[PDB]
Amino acid sequence: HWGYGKHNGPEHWHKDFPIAKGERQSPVDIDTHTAKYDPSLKPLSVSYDQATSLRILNNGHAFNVEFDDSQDKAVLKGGPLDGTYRLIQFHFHWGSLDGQGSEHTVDKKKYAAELHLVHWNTKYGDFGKAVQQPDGLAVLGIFLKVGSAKPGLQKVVDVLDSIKTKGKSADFTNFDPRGLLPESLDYWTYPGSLTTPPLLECVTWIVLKEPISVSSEQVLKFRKLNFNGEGEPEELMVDNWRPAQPLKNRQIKASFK
Ligand SMILES: [Zn+2]
Repeated sequence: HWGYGKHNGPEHWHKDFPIAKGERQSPVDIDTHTAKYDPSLKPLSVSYDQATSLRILNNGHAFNVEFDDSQDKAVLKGGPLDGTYRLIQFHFHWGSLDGQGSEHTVDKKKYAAELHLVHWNTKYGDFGKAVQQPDGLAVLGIFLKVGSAKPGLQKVVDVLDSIKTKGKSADFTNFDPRGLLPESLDYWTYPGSLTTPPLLECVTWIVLKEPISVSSEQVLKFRKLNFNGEGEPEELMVDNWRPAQPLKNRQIKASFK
């Protein structure tokens, strides 16, 4: 099955998921000089004060912090979006080295990691229905660079020892995702896809201009996770990123000049 290795990595995904070669695949390189400022874009509305985190799970490809999405508790609105998108989970993609790890790139520059806060359009009733719709998901993408520690990330880092291997989960209540946000909510936006199989073309991507900084110790702890299950041969969970895909007939819009 699919993964990030030599024999099952992103270049192989199209054999099981032909949409991998589709018209609105993600991630992409954000060429900052050719992105178009759109003054009709609204400021993002990130309403996370009532967020209810539940658990953290190693799914064999990343780790997901999952939220109660049965009510409008943590929602994303505004920006390019119509309607209300509920936060369901966040996860990261990261590298084996500080110079790689992000999925989106900025003028071909790769960041050490990329955070994806995944939201679904409440008009579709549940996440499973939303992924079947062209406007079903909104993913807020935030780049991570290595520098000073991010205090709001530390509670995530400290639980990773409990979910080292695929299939492990741990309780993870009362986590506040506002501690993962940069100061500015300036963003680029474009229509795209899930970056992992099934690669469905259901995502309005909103990628923040301002990265967050995390410490070397914080990212090193990401790199100690395992793709494998307990008792299977150990393979470090690193480089779980898909490279940039062709932009094709899309224009990236910017909320800022
Ligand atoms: Zn992702």
